[PDB]
Amino acid sequence: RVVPDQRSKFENEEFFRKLSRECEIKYTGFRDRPHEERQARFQNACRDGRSEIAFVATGTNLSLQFFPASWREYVDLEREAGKVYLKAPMILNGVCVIWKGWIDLQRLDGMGCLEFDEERAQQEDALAQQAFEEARRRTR
Amino acid sequence: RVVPDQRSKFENEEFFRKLSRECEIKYTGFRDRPHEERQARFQNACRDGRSEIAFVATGTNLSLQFFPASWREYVDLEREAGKVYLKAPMILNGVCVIWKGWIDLQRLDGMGCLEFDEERAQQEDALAQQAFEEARRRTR
Amino acid sequence: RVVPDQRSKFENEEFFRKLSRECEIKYTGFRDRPHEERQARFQNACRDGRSEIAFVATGTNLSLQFFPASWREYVDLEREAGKVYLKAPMILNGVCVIWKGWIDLQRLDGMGCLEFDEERAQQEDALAQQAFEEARRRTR
Amino acid sequence: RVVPDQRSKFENEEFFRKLSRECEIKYTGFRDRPHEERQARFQNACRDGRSEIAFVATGTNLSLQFFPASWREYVDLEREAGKVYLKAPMILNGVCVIWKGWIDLQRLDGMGCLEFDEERAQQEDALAQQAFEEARRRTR
Amino acid sequence: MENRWQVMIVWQVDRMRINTWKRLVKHHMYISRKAKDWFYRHHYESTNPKISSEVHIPLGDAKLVITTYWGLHTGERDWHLGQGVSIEWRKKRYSTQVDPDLADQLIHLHYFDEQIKPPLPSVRKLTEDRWNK
Amino acid sequence: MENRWQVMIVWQVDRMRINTWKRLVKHHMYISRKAKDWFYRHHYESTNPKISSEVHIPLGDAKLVITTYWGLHTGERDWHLGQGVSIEWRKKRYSTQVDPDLADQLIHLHYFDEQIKPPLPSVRKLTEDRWNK
Amino acid sequence: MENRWQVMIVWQVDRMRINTWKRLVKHHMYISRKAKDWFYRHHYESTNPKISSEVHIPLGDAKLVITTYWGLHTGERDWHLGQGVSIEWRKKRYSTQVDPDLADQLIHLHYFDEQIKPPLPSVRKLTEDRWNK
Amino acid sequence: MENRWQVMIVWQVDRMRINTWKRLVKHHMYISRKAKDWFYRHHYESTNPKISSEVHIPLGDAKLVITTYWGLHTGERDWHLGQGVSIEWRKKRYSTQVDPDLADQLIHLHYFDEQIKPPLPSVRKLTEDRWNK
Amino acid sequence: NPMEAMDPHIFYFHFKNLRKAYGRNESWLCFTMEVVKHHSPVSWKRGVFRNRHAERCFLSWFCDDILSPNTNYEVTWYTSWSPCPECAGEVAEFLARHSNVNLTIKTARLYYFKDTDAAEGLRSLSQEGASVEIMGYKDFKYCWENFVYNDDEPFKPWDGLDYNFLDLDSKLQEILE
Amino acid sequence: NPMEAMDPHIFYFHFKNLRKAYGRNESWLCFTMEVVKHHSPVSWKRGVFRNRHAERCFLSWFCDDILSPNTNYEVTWYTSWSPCPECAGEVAEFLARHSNVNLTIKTARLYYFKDTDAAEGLRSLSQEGASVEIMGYKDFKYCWENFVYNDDEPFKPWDGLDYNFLDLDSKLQEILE
Amino acid sequence: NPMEAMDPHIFYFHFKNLRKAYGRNESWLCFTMEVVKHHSPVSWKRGVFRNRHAERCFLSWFCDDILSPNTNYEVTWYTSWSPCPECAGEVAEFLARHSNVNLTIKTARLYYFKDTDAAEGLRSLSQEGASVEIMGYKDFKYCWENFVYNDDEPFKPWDGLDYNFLDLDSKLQEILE
Amino acid sequence: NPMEAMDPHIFYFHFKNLRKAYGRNESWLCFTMEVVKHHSPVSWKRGVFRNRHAERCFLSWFCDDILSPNTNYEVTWYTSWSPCPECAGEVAEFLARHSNVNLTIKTARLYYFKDTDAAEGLRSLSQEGASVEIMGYKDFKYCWENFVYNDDEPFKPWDGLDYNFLDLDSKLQEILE
Ligand SMILES: [Zn+2]
Ligand SMILES: [Zn+2]
Ligand SMILES: [Zn+2]
Ligand SMILES: [Zn+2]
Repeated sequence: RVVPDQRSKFENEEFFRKLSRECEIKYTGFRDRPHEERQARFQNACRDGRSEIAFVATGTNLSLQFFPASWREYVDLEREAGKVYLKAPMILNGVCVIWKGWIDLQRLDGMGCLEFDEERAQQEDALAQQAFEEARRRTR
Repeated sequence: RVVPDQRSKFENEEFFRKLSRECEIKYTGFRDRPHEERQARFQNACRDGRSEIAFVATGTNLSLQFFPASWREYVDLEREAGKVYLKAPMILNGVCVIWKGWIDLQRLDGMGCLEFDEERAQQEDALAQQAFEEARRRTR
Repeated sequence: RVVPDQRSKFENEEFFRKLSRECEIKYTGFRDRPHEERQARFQNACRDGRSEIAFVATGTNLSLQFFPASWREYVDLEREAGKVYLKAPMILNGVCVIWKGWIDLQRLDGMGCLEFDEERAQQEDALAQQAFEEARRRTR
Repeated sequence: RVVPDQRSKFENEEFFRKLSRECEIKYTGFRDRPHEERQARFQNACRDGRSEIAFVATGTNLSLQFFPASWREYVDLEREAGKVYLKAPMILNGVCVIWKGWIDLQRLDGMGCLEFDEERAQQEDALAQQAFEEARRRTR
Repeated sequence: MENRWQVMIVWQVDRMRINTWKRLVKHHMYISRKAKDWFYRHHYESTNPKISSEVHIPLGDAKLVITTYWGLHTGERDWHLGQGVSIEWRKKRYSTQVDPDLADQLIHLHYFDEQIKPPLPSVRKLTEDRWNK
Repeated sequence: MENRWQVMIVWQVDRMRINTWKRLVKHHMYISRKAKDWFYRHHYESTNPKISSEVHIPLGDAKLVITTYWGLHTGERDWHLGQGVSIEWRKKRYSTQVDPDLADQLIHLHYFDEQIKPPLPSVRKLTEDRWNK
Repeated sequence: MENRWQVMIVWQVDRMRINTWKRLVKHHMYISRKAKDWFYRHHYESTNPKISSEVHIPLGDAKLVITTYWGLHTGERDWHLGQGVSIEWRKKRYSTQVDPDLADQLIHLHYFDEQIKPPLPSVRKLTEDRWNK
Repeated sequence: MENRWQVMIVWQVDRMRINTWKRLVKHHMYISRKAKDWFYRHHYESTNPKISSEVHIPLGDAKLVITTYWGLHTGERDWHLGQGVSIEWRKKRYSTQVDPDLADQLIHLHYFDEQIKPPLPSVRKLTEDRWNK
Repeated sequence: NPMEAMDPHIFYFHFKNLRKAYGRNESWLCFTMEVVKHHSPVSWKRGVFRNRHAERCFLSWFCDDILSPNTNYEVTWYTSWSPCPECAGEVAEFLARHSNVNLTIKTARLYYFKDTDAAEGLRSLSQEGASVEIMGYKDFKYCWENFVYNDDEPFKPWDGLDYNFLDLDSKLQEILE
Repeated sequence: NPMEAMDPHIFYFHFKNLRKAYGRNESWLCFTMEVVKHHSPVSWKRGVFRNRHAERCFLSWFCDDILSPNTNYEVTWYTSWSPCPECAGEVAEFLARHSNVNLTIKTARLYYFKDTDAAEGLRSLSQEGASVEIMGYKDFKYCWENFVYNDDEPFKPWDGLDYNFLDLDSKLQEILE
Repeated sequence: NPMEAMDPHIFYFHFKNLRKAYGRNESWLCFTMEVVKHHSPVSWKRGVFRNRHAERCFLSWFCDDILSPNTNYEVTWYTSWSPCPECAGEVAEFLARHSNVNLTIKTARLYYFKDTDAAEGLRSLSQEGASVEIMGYKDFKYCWENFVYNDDEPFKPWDGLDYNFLDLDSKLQEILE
Repeated sequence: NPMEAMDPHIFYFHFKNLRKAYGRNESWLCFTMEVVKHHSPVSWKRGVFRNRHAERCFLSWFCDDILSPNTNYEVTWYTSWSPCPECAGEVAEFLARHSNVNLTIKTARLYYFKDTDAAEGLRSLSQEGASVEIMGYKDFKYCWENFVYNDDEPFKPWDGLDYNFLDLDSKLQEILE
């Protein structure tokens, strides 16, 4: 097993626990500005390029940053009216885990959690995928 | 006129004359090796990547180099059996001119000439195309 | 003439005039301290080593500094009681001129003027004395 | 005892033995030149300045070099006719030892040995003489 | 619609521990050379405008990088003023982004095999928030 | 099939005039500074393995570059041993490649407004073949 | 009695024109090289403790020096706070000390043969007192 | 008559161990810094024309020096071609000249407190003649 | 990174508002940054930057050394050129995010490349608090006595800056309207 | 020349008052220099010097950049060692000449070379205004919160500085009497 | 660029064929390049390269300084490692184009990353004239007396190189067959 | 230390025998040093030195790198100036001691400071084997095709060197007699 046992690392590795403690997310953006104007600036920033968006984990100093690809992954308004859904994959501790979550466009207080990604988990690599388990499994 | 008068520079500008003096081209490759083996090495190099090919102008120190795009344009064998056709566009003296020519796969002695390209001559630019005629037309 | 005509430069060269405008000299030392204590510090500094003494020209930003020779010339109290005489030679604009003057040990206000020195004016040099008149006489 | 026990180091310290093994000295100068001319060059070099003279120990890679003092100690011909006596003091391993010896002006083969110097052994120092016995006596 | 959104898991940190990270790595590169093989490339060798300076550490076969961000977005706990860090190990154009609690254990595989003058540059010392705890 | 074929019109030259171009530009950069704004970036800041060294000359609004190739392919006239040059003026991601007879006239628009010690770096002096003529 | 008293005719000056002399000579040495042959030797290559920095200018056959003093003695006109200058031309261990009004005419014999960006370093501009006049 | 004759007990050596002394001390100064406080001053900071380069090693209170001579006089055993060394410890203008067999024991008091990569610079390794033994 | 002052032979080489000034790619600025820490006295910062472009080199110094929460800042630039059309595309987003900075580019010369890319680029910079002006005789001498090694010698004007003011000012109300 | 602050792994390497500290030739100081310009507000200066010896490198910065007439200065050093017996022979002559400086070496460690050359050398330094003291727990933490990159983490003492104080203080009244 | 020789404490640090040698990313080579210019006498070149990888840094020196037509070259490397799998992908194309070079990597140690990428990478290097071997006691002392500051002191072997030879040689006929 | 060659715009700046050449203090030389090791083949050395004066910088390279016993050397300088009157006082003592060097300054220009100090200084240099000459059209082109990056383009003379030869040669028989 090479894909099912780092599937089993999501069962076991507690830094995947600490990432996935079903925790809240919040857009901490223009916080010095008053509360009503920033949802416009959030909505202006979501679907155009040339900008980033932040998502704090609300308990830690962890954040998710969506840089434009000039510097799967989507930021969109078309799912529901007045609410944006977020989803993006990443390669965290060598394994392909996708992060997804929702955020209330009016409160800017939402919920997000990353689940392990199985579909392009065949699209990992052959041996240089295991190169991080020349370091993770292979400790010294 | 902005496209028809650098069309008219091919009529007039004598460095486009010197490039297009209907002149011969020749694959000067593995010249220290004997004459028969190099047409294999030419044919091996034409359709795979990871290599370049040269085309001298047979009268000058000018050459055409086809680097792979990882470092319109085609190198192919499928036009005729035992003969390769070459064509590639470029932007020479600010204007879009395409270079094309044939080369005998057995002799490695051929003929090539660049003609002015009119199709993507709408795909030039708006004002920064003229930025070279902030230097060519605008001399100082 | 080589010694009598720079003897004649003291007659003529007006920077030797400006140096020798029979002008007053003054020990500007510990001026922020009150007036009575500094004549002790002047008298303590005059005959020991490891220190310098200043003599302003009282009209200009010119001063005379007596560094110790570890860094003719004398600083002494033995001439008169309660008064110090000063004399020292130098080589100013290439020529040997000696500076001498008196200073009141109680007022710290005196008088000094440099006169041209004739005795060791035979001890000048032969041709590298004239090397400054490869620049003074020889202008270009 | 501070002077008599490094007097006693000449009795005991075997690097003073190895220096003073009553050994021969030789002027190794212009050795590629023939044997007769170099005694002239030796005699020309002895009493003028601007030059050095060497004295090998004839058994070791030790030599004595008489640099001019612009870069007690004497090099002279006036002791005997056709023979030069040599004597110079130094401070070797912190202590004042004087080196003296004779050399045949015709053979350039002689004899020299350093004896401990007692006269200016009062002219050593007070405590910074012992600063090398903050290293020699004081090992660590 | 528009482009995609390249993610990097950026640990937001303070202003001050960044400027003690830039003083320990610059200590352990030039004047002390305990771990001297860390190519600290400068500002304008990057294409992302929110990058301060990468710390390319060649770790045997391939390079781990530690990059510094500035002026992202203001944080939640009244000091996280837009400056963060995202550690990333790439293997010949295959990129992953790693645990800080394992990354200092991953420098440990090469540096070093052993009140300290000075302490070794550990990224876990960097990324601990002085406000939540 | 396979990838495309990015062309650059490379003037093949000798071994020697390259190593008098690298000595005149390095003369007119550091010790003499007649035209000091020419950023000669070094070897491994490139992605194309057949690049020796670009000469980025910022010419007012945008940069002209002059790059040096090595080990391409052997030439026709018994000295062109795989080392060439392709002058290229780019304008904010819009690339063109220019006449050598006009490029020295194009440095002339900025450098310089006036047996010489030394002669100015002119690319026309570079690219003239000593074998065909 | 005691030692002798080596004199140098020291023109006392301000604090500020010293720190525009140290910025014009350092301009005309490194980044502009109009007169680049001026060996500005630093602090602890001297034996006199009241020396800031000599400016050894080799003027053809032999060197003119211009040295800077600090903390001598306080002056008469309420700014001369112990910092002065004594220009001195030596010729193979034969020392003379020269007029400032002639010294700038003596650099003029070698530098230079010709709103200026920047003005040339002239010692007459240095040694003029801003308080007596 | 003439001047006096300042002696220094100069151990004459070869050409080659000098140019492995100049490569071990330059190793243990710059790129490795086991004993980095050794101020190797260069050629023309000296008054004696037969001096190559002093090695000023400040040893606690005062400096030990190790200087290198060139072109003195030819030696006895067919390689000593005028290049030698005279180790000398000075204490605030009080000079002594020391045993090589004790000098390496005298660096040992400060350097260092502990097939070696590389061996430490020991002057006893320098001054042993490869021809008499 | 913040250079403290500048010698006057480059002050005249860069901060003169004429038509000789087209022949280089370098830019300069002088800031005057006044912190207001709440329940604490007002301190000051001051200095000059040069060349990475210059007015971004302010922000990499700004967001990495001096910055602190619960503050209010009165930044006051003094720039030779305008900010560059890409530079406006990376400074205007800063004070969008930070509303405690009252940044004020009272610059000296406008920008030679007169095109559409700088027209709204200076406009989009301006709706956030960036009071763009042109510095004048009140401010050139303020740059003289606070940023220039001026010999403690009074300010030397060039006669014509008062009417290099208005025809360069008129190219701001041309783009701001 | 004035270095602003210092990382704490050299603060402990130099400013600890123990018997491990004999193995180098380098010295450090921290000044706190308070200008009093008459009819003008009180400004401040602050910084650290290192190695030309260090406490003369103060004076070459002092007499060349900051100094100005009609002022009064309260210089307050904080030195690892004492000033060196030659260094006292070139700093004591300074405040002899300038009487507006109330210099105060409240140093940390005394000097290892216990000889006559430093006995009156620290005494001859002292009759001019140089109030030599030993810095203590009021001043080590003052050096901590004003000169050290201290993480904005509170001061770490080493237990024994209070009784490394007195037996090092007693070597001052030994030489001052 | 061609370093002439090397001190023996890095000769033993790099050119010893043991299992301690996995702890760095640097490589070394010693060439011995013999020109044969036709109708002209045989000259010589000799030197050492280090780190851009090292065996490409040979070729950038090779194709830019020394090279000349109508010649024949006998290049003889002496490498610590093998050439790297990417390095073989950029040196084997060189002597494909130039047939006058009889290059010969008689290296010392094989390559730690035992994978498919280096198996045919050393094979595809080899069908052009690159006679890959392993250097031995005839060649380690030849590297000693031509590239090492060897004190003019005779060669010091480490006992075990003769049987570090064969089991490292056997990993060449494993990949060449 | 031995620079290999030189670009021709400093060849004309230094090695032209005219009256424009008084305006610097720098000197150049080109050596051509032929070793003769006994019972061994004749090798060669060649290079250019510049500035410590230049013709002593030869000797510090000479006596420290190349020199070896039981040899014979044919050194052949090619100097812009003559050796300086102090330089003759430190090179003539060298080949006094070493009799296996047939040094030969066939220089180009004489020395501007025409005084007694250089008259016998070039004479006292000459009784040891130092065959002082003036280089001519046989030797300027020999310096051209062995020391100059000459484009592999033939030698460019300046017309007048043949009669700058004789009146500069006549200042050697003036001092040698
Ligand atoms: Zn800009
Ligand atoms: Zn000190
Ligand atoms: Zn490699
Ligand atoms: Zn000379």
